[PDB]
Amino acid sequence: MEHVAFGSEDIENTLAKMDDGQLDGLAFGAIQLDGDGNILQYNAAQGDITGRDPKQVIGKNFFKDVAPCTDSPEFYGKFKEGVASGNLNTMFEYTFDYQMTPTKVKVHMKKALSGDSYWVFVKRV
Ligand SMILES: *C(=O)/C=C/c1ccc(O)cc1
Repeated sequence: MEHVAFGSEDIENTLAKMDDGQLDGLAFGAIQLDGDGNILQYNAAQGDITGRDPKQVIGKNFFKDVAPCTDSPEFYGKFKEGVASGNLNTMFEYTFDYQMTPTKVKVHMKKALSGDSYWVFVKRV
C-alpha cells in the first residue's frame, strides 16, 4: 500500500511522482480531472467505494455523466471556482447516491502540482 495520508499538506507533490499502478496502492479514492471535469485517472480504491470500474469511467465527464449528484454549487460550483481562481484546496463532506447505496464521504479537492489538472480525493466517513 502506498504510504500517503488523506489530507496531507503536500499530497499533490507525492502524487505527481506516481504512475497509475502506484495510484491504485493508495488508501483512499483518487480521481484526476482536467479543468472541464473529464476523468484522467481513477484509482482502484475509488472503484471500491462507488462500484464503478476504473477502466470504464476514464474519459467520461465526472459532473455530467458519472456523478450527477455532484453537479451542485456545493461540489461542482467549488470545483469551477477553484479552476478559475487557480487556488483549489477545499475539504467537505458529501453523500454519493447515484446508482449506488447512499454513501457518506469526505472529499478533498486540490489542484495538481503542475496546476493544469485537479484531484478529487475521497474517503468513507
Ligand atoms: C453522485 O451522483 C455521485 C456519484 C459518484 C461519485 C464518485 C464516483 O467516483 C462515481 C460516482
